Amino acid sequence: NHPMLMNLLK
Amino acid sequence: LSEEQQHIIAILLDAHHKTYDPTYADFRDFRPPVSPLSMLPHLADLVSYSIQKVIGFAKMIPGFRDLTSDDQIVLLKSSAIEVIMLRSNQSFTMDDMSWDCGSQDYKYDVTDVSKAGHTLELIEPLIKFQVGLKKLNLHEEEHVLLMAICIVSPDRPGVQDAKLVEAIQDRLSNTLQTYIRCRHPPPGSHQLYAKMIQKLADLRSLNEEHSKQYRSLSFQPENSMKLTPLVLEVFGN
Ligand SMILES: C[C@H](CCC(=O)O)[C@H]1CC[C@H]2[C@@H]3CC[C@@H]4C[C@H](CC(C)(C)O)CC[C@]4(C)[C@H]3CC[C@]12C
Repeated sequence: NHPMLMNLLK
Repeated sequence: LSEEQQHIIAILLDAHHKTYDPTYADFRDFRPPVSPLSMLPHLADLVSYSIQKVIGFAKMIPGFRDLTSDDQIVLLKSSAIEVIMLRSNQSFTMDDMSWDCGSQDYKYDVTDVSKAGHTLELIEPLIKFQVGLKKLNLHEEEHVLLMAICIVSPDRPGVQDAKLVEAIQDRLSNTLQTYIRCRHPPPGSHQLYAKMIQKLADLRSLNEEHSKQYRSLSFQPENSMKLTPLVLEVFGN
């Protein structure tokens, strides 16, 4: 449930 | 030091150089520094920015990108505050016990960091931890390996493939131990690996004390109001 972390990862 | 070990170290050095700026230029783009909560907005901005840089460093750790996105998320969530405290050692000066990102405007001492709704129960050990790390006089090669070993840790909560995380970590650990033997001058190398892992233990403890105070701080909406969306996603709502 971590959309901003997910975005900074990709 | 195999060819593989030399590659790991060179990749981690350049990753760090790409992701850490001790001139702290972008700190102009934060809410400006200024009650015992006057520094919370600025220092929430600094931590939020620094999390992005930790993720940058993390993605360049060899084998990291071979993890699932689930594992990557949980490793970063639990390690972020630790890696931020750890990498700050390069800007820390024992001259006056401050983090001195060049300018007085972006010079943080015990008075500054004490004004963001964290108590000295967190601040005093954080300053003593910096003094301890300065006293080990680490090579930057050892610095960046410790940051990677901090992040890729199979004992972190929520890890799915602990065996794969452990595998990455052993390769990093072996590289660090081999570096200390082949490259760190004795008797400075004596139990240096062990003193480094203790420093990781001091980061876990600082981490859990940061958690407790954040859990408190954040339960007060006037304070949560001054945080960032990224800080709320990473540390919790
Ligand atoms: C200035 C320095 C970095 C310099 C560099 O990168 O070179 C950094 C590194 C560690 C930082 C502390 C970590 C623990 C605290 C987290 C809360 C974050 C919050 C969301 C409010 O919980 C803000 C206040 C505290 C005390 C931070 C103050 C700034 C410090 C000392």
